Amino acid sequence: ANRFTSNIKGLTQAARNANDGISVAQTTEGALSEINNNLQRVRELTVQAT
Amino acid sequence: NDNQTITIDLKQIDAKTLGLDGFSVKN
Repeated sequence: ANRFTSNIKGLTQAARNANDGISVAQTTEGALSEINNNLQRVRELTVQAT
Repeated sequence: NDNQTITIDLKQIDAKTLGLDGFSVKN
């Protein structure tokens, strides 16, 4: 039972760490969206400039 | 994309480039 308690507490804490990893990717992905939109407008401008 | 162009041509049209440079009908 004592070994089980370590796994129960360990896995529960591990799941909390996994939730943090999802947040990191979402925040990084969110910033990339505006970078994409800025690149899209720049491409349109070059078509009008050439 | 790039290099996607249609070329418009413009020719100099004036008296010099039409043969009418000095066109006179009197002495």
